[PDB]
Amino acid sequence: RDFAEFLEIYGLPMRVGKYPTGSTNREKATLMQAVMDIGRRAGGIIPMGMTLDFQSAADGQSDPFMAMIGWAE
Amino acid sequence: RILDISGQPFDFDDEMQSRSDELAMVMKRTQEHPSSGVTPNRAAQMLRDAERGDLTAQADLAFDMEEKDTHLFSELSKRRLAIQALEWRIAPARDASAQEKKDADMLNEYLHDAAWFEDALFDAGDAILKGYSMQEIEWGWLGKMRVPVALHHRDPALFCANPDNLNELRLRDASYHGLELQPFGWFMHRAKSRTGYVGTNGLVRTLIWPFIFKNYSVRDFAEFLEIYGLPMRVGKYPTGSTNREKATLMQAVMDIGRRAGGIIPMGMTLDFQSAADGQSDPFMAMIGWAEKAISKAILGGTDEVRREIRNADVGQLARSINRDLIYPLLALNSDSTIDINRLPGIVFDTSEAGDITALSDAIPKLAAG
Amino acid sequence: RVPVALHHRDPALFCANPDNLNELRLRDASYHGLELQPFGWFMHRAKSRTGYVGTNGLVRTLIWPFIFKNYSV
Amino acid sequence: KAISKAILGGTDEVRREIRNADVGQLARSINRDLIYPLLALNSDSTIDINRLPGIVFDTSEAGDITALSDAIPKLAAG
Amino acid sequence: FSELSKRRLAIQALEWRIAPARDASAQEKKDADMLNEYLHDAAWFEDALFDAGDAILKGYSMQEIEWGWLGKM
Repeated sequence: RDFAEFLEIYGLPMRVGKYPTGSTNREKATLMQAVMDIGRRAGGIIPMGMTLDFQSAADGQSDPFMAMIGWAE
Repeated sequence: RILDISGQPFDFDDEMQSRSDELAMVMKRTQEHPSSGVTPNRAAQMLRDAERGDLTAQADLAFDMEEKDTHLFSELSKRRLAIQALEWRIAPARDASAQEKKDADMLNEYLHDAAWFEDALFDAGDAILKGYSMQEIEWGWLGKMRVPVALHHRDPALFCANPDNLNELRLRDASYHGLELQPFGWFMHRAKSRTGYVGTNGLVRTLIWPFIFKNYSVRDFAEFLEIYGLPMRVGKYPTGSTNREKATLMQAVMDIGRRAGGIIPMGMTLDFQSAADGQSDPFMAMIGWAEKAISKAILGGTDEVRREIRNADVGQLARSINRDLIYPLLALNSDSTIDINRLPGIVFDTSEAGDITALSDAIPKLAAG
Repeated sequence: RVPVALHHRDPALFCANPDNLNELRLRDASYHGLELQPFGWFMHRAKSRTGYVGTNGLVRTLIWPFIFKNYSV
Repeated sequence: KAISKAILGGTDEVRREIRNADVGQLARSINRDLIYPLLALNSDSTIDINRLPGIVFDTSEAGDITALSDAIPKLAAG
Repeated sequence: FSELSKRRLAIQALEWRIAPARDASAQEKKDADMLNEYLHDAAWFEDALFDAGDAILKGYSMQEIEWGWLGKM
């Protein structure tokens, strides 16, 4: 079950967006929608004040889970 | 009045129980698909409900699994073709009389001459995955003999177990107690893979989890493959850019492919960031583990065990046939009471094929004595 | 009386009777299709899986691997 | 490999079983659809329902003539 | 479950026969063979044996008995 949970959140880094403190409430909504619209071969234009980065939320291999499963079996 | 196998007299009606006008409403059903968005809590709730006597959601889930999963369908088809390939013959009881032998051979000839027998056996094989298999009986006349014209398969979702007494199926009629099965009008075959009450002896209980894991892993793998090996293209523009200038940059970013060129001003920047990374090893490892688990569950190995499985389920099917189809034919055809302990049965050709090369050793034994 | 020849027909021109499944009918833009003319058709069905007609074919299990393979390639 | 497993059963005995099953189904379909109408139209009298001919396919494994030489001792013994 | 099913199918595949005690009399042999014939003629024996195999995983197996009459027996 832990292996399945790890596989669920694997190989898809989280997309974050940084906005200046002077941004309007509506401007945050547009950025949030734009972050949610990333897939396949995606483009996009970002202002100089804003930044976009990808951070992986899970890393590792399947060797230990499979080793334990095989030992138990 | 026709005497039941248990010895309780009853009245025989040729019309089907499902042909009643009041029962016609429940016969038409919409086959829901509970395999869309499966959740472990949802599966546990479905199994718990099926334990108490629901038997509907579990049946629909099993139907969805037998078509959505390729490996499970392949293994079930292999098992059903293995059981179907055997040969059968009707034999009477030991120390049978001449009349008993005549009845046995006439029934045997009729059943080889009956076309619906093969379809009935194939449909009765559905109790390997589902906990039960229910088929109608359409009685008719053939030379003043009461024989079934044809047998019609029925949806397993239309039956519920009696809460007062489990292990007994009943026809659902939107009531606390379902309608009792009409005697001499049904062919009920159940495969007891695991001991316990009906609705828990099927292969769904153990095969629900590997199916979920394998399907979720493969769908996540496909989604990851969709957004793989193509980094996102971004463009940075100065805060003083015109509205039209942003549109041109956005169009230029969208026009990148093959061996692309382009000129960019000093104030603008262009970069590539990968939106997905990793390998396919863990997804394939999980998929392989689930597939071999399913194969072990269905076939027993990933052979002798296959032979034992065939012998067991063939014996169960033979017992079901003897209890459901053999007795009513003799009871309806014969005017006198049918002896309970002296009726013919069905025996399948469950014998290993000999090797003619190694049986040449019998000649010295025959010479010796 | 012998058949001169047999002509294959498009499977898309037939519909199952809603009142009674497992029975095919010729589509005629009506709630109930025309019943098959006796001694005029040759209907062969392969029951790979038990159930009603139109669900016993190999399409039901082969639809998904085809989609995955084609999209991947 | 999933498609191959679905269609053929393996990626042989299983192929033989598949052939036997679908050949039997096709034979039943032929007997129900084509054999009966020919006799019904050609013959003036009513056609017996339980006494009509059928079609049987040659579903028999080919024997090995080398290993059947063992029948001679059995024939001699009786 | 697979291992338990394999073990239960292995134990179930054996063949059984009722035999009397050593140096048995004619009446003892007759009783033994009549019981043997009855138990092969009894349908519930196979189900009883299969249910008694549940004591491999569980510590015990309990089954009811419904007594009846068959030819004043």
